[PDB]
Amino acid sequence: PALKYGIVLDAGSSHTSMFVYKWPADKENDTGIVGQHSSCDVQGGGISSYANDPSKAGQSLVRCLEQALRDVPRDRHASTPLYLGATAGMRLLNLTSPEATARVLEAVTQTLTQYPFDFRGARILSGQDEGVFGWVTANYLLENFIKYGWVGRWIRPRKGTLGAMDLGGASTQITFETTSPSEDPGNEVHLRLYGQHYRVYTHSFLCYGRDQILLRLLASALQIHRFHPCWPKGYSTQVLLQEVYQSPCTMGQRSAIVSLSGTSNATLCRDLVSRLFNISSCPFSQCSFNGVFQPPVAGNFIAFSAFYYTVDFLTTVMGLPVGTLKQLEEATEITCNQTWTELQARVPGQKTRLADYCAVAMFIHQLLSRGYHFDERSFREVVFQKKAADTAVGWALGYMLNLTNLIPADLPGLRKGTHF
Ligand SMILES: O=c1ccn([C@@H]2O[C@H](COP(=O)(O)OP(=O)(O)NP(=O)(O)O)[C@@H](O)[C@H]2O)c(=O)[nH]1
Ligand SMILES: [Ca+2]
Repeated sequence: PALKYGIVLDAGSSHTSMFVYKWPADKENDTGIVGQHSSCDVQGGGISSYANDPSKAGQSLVRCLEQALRDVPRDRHASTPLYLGATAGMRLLNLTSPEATARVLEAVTQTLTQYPFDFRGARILSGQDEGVFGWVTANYLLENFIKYGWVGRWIRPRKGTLGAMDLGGASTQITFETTSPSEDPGNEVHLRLYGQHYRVYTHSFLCYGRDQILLRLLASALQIHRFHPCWPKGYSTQVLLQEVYQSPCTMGQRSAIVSLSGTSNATLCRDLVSRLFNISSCPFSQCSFNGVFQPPVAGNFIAFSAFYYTVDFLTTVMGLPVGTLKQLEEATEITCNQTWTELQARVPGQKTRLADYCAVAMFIHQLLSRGYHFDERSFREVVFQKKAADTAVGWALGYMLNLTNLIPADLPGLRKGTHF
């Protein structure tokens, strides 16, 4: 049972993770065959957080790369491909300073080239890449690309695919198979996988990741209220204004330090979040928001990353159902109305992120209902999960599959034309 391995470093805005994948040498073009073998969480921030100290970006990777030498057998190092892909942290740094961006990419490249893996490059993914590759990960792992049935009796229509919603720290993606006509080339994706054509919609909303949304709501609370209606009553902190306004995401919203306190006001919080979504103009037949084309959502979806972490909080810590859009809205209201002592009574251990759940839950409720136009019928088809077949869901597996060429466009010998 001879195995091959492959490695991806996912260099997100808030963290870097390393995934090591393994697969049998001679079944390697089978769908769903590649699985996660191990992973590692790099300590500290994302590589973009070393914008002004680029050499620390390369050093941040060492510990996880030392784990990869132990995870992958030594005789396979030389032939195990290694990739780094970076997402919206580096896309935002690139708007601010393409030179500092280059110096960070150079430092991670220098570090990664000292290791004995087959290093295939450090790249910034486009928004489209990031959305499509997570869609391919989820569907590959759940075996949605198998042609179901047998000769003389193929299931029709073919097996549906799972849409993907990824809430990262600095951008959010929505990607799904659609029968609707394309109206914007930047959203239009055509894939050829195991002999089949998939027509796909994708969009990445830069600045609509969790950390950037929190920063925009804070900038907005500062300007409109001088209290934060999404923060819990009893919670307060010293806000450093230069950190609030240095993001490309908040420059458009412009004393070194101001005290700001929560007020547990679910209604004002909802009003605050609503201003994130411009619904006033659409140059297409229909839009999601901000003038962006989007056909009707359809089919099942998996919502992972911060959709999952936030729903996990509402169900596991607050003990509240989130099965319907109306329950998610009630759960957000109850969470937002909690005072800071009440929220802390529920969380015996570390309290990081605790003051932010109200704002994040509220954004997610609005994003799904107002931004993407899910309703009770389509929302019922959404599941919140972060893992499929023992593999973390994300873009890293899909990316690895594509660059290593492990998903054939067509089946061998076209399977004798038996799927025509
Ligand atoms: O366990 C966790 C880990 C991360 N998070 C937060 O979820 C958000 C999304 O995390 P992520 O690792 O999917 O984002 P990312 O760093 O890959 N950011 P991007 O994908 O480059 O935009 C972040 O704000 C992170 O702080 C949790 O809430 N709980
Ligand atoms: Ca990410």
